[PDB]
Amino acid sequence: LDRADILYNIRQTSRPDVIPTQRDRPVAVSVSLKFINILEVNEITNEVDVVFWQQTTWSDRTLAWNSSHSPDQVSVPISSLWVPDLAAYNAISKPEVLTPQLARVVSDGEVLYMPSIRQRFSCDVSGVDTESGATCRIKIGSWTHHSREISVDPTSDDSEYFSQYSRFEILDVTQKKNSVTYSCCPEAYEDVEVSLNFRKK
Amino acid sequence: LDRADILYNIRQTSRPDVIPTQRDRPVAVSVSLKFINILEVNEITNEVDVVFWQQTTWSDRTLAWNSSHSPDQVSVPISSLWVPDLAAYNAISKPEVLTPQLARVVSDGEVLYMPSIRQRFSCDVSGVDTESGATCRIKIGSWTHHSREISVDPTTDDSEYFSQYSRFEILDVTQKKNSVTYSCCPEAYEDVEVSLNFRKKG
Amino acid sequence: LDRADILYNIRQTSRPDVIPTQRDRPVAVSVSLKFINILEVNEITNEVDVVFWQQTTWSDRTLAWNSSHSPDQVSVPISSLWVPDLAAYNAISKPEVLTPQLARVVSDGEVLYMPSIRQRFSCDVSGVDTESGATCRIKIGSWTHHSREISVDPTSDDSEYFSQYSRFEILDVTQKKNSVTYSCCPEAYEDVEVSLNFRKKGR
Amino acid sequence: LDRADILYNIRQTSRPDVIPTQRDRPVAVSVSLKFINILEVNEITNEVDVVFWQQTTWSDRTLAWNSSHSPDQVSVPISSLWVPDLAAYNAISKPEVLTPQLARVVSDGEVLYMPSIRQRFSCDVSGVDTESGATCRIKIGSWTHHSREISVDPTSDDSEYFSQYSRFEILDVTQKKNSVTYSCCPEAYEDVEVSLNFRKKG
Amino acid sequence: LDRADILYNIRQTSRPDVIPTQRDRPVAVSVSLKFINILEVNEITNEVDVVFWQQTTWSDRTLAWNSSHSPDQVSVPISSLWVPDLAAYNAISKPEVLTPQLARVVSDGEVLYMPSIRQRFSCDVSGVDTESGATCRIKIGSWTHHSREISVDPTDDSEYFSQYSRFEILDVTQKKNSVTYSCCPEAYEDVEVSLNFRKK
Ligand SMILES: NC1(C(=O)O)CCN(c2ccccc2)CC1
Ligand SMILES: *[C@@H]1O[C@H](CO)[C@@H](O)[C@H](O)[C@H]1NC(C)=O
Ligand SMILES: *[C@@H]1O[C@H](CO)[C@@H](O)[C@H](O)[C@H]1NC(C)=O
Repeated sequence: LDRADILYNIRQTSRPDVIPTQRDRPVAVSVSLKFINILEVNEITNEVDVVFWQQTTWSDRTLAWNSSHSPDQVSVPISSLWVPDLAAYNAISKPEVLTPQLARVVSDGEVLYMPSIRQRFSCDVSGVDTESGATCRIKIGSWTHHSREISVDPTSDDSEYFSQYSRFEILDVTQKKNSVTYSCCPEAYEDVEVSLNFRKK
Repeated sequence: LDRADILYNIRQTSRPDVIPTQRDRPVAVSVSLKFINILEVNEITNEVDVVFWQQTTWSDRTLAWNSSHSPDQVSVPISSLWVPDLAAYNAISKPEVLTPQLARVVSDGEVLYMPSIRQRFSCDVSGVDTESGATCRIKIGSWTHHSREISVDPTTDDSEYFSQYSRFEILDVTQKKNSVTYSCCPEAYEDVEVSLNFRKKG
Repeated sequence: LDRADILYNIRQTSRPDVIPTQRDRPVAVSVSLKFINILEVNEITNEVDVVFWQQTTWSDRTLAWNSSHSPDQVSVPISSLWVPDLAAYNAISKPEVLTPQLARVVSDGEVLYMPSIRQRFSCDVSGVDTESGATCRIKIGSWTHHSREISVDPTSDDSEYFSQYSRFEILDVTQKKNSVTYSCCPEAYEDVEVSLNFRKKGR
Repeated sequence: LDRADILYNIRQTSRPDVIPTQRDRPVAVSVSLKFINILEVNEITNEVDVVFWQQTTWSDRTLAWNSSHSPDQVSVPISSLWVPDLAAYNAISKPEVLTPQLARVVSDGEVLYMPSIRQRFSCDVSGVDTESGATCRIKIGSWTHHSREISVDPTSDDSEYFSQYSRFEILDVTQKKNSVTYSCCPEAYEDVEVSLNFRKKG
Repeated sequence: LDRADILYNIRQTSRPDVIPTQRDRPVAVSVSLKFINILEVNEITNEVDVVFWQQTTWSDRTLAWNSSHSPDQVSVPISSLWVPDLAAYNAISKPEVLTPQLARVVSDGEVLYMPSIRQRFSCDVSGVDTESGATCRIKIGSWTHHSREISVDPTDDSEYFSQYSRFEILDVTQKKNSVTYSCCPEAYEDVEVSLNFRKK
């Protein structure tokens, strides 16, 4: 198979509205934020404006093809794929996607989608000008899929990606799995809590 | 039935432009705002900038399927469903939807749509710096469907969802049914009046 | 007929690009602005930022159905209808539509479209802080249809709709028919001239 | 023929990607800016924010119909027509189109497209507060079509269109044909140079 | 062939989602930024707001036609072509395209796409008020195609720059580089554009 045939097959059979659950087991979505920049911080309003790469991976076996004498990977517009309905629960702006809306699909049906996103959050900015710094917690999970349909799995150098020219510096980035239950709904929603420990230079 | 079949059936037959009225009775829409944040307040201009979850529920029987050996619920893009044409009558900005535009559809045809919205309103900001606080009234109803086609009923801890990091705190949220009539339009439009009693901290 | 059938018929035979002129009629468009709020005013730049409901009515007989044992009215997305190409001749921003883009269609083919619009205008802001107040004139007409294809007529109670919480108050709103001809364009374009007489409140 | 038939024919057979060159001669595009407002001026940064009507005319014979017992003109969405790929070479913002995206097509295939555009430019703002005023030059031509495919031809005092309520006033507008050539690329690109001589009011 | 036939053929057989690799060799994309304006500079935040023409060329043989008794070139909307998924790695705003989204296609299948882009970057603004000036580095490469699928090669400076800018350009150097991250085992080719400029 060549790229043209694989991309034709994916475009024609996609089902972007269909979560690719296998035998009633959840789709395992891995999420990791790579912080690139901290653009604006307000200790009064407890608001941060940040740029991060939202590394997102999951498996969709309906995309898979025989890799023998074929590419191992193709670039696919996300309009042709099911994508996790991830939201930042404490976002106060729409995610502004800075990059081409393409994901990498591996021949086994693994999808790697890593948009660069600029977004504003409501989080703890207190202590940003101290040596301990602020710890801003960003919570990311499925908006409509509970633990039986989507699970969020949090799994090196925090400053490998971070701009040397930022007014701020990153002390630590921790990612923990959590679960939130709401009075509307008997179901638990999995999220990743991203703790951004940072300070002014 | 599996998810793929249910979502295929809904996409093919949903009729998103068709209000799902049963036997000439109005579609009962439940609306409840869960306030998440108050970002900006201006006592001079009487303007607030707020983030809320607009919990919206109604029944569309044309979406229903046999739940035996099937999912009880699916996630559906709102472009594939009829959705109430709700508007805030005192909004001064477009609703900025912060979340994926998906609704939950139950096998009985109940729809749950809860977007996170950031929006600016013209309302009473007077007394925001006092202990009694300001009471900002937000009116939400159908833009084009009158009382015979859509009824809007409020569903109802106010601060269960509210950000601990806001400069403001919520004293009380009351959500009451009302109606608006204008000279333009001979019909009554049902709304939910949401009274946000809040104040600056410290 | 039920709602589903009427909306199917409109969606399937909807020619949204086709002005519904009849034999020896222009399409008669009624326009009336209901001011809801005045958000920002600049006496230096002569700019206002306003929210208004643009009450718009006209007839499209191709939408009509037999009302016997049928709804009298349906809600239709404007993407499925011809809509007048109205523009504010002195607008300095794109109209920001704040409301769902649905119109009401009556069984006789009358269309009622009333978007809530936020828009900025270049107009006379001088005297906004006085008792007489400023008079800001907004001109709205068809961008491309002249008097033989579209006529614009004003449809009236000014302050029924206006926010009590505005920094400003409305003294008077007058809406009068006018016509503009420019040297560019040999035809006359009908407009509604909306005179917004308003002032700042005391603090 | 009625309007519905003409607009059907144009929608079905309009090749919007195909420049309507006749017998290997360039498409003659007429361009004239009618200034409506000057909203913001910065003498430090040499930037202006302006509103103008971009009067644009050209012929596309593939649109033509027999005018006998038919309309002489129809309104056509520009998505259904070939339109010149005009750009302002010294623009520092995207053209913000304030008007419905419709052109007028005459039965002989003449197209009149006149959008109202708000756009920011890098140009000479020096002397804006003097009696002689600033002269801001705006250059408009085809982005991708050279002189053999598109020619750009200008069609006084802009007092007829200019807002009496502007902080600024127009002293003179001159619109002259020019060409830009780069050393990289052997073809000339025709432009209209629009000299906006304006000043702040006393 | 006339323009109508060429544009019909391109529109119909346009696979815009398909990188036009020939025998598993990378598509060679040439990139050169022509700076037109520097609008805003902040030495505190290390942010610049710039306007540039992103001269982009590559070959797509599926677009090619016999030039005998035909046009040598046509203008094609980029929605009808494969276009490189180029991104500025240090951009802090979406590229704002100021120009009509058309490319030039030559009869041999060479594509010339040169949008005017306004974009904000995080880069070294230190020394902007000195005689040596600031050196702001902008890195542009494929977002999803590694070195085996796309190569980026750089191609007179200040022929294009606005005389009315508060800033002036001392030098522009454009050099090939490669970036590898711990996340991702593949190397991504970029062009590093060093904009040496200062306040007047
Ligand atoms: N497609 C163009 C290229 O060759 O790269 C055609 C020439 N061009 C241009 C830009 C502004 C003014 C005149 C020509 C760049 C795009
Ligand atoms: C749904 O299907 C099941 C299994 O075929 C059947 O037993 C059940 O009665 C059906 N429910 C209804 C409401 O018809
Ligand atoms: C236009 O009208 C003339 C006069 O009758 C006629 O001869 C000609 O064939 C007509 N054109 C078309 C396209 O029918």
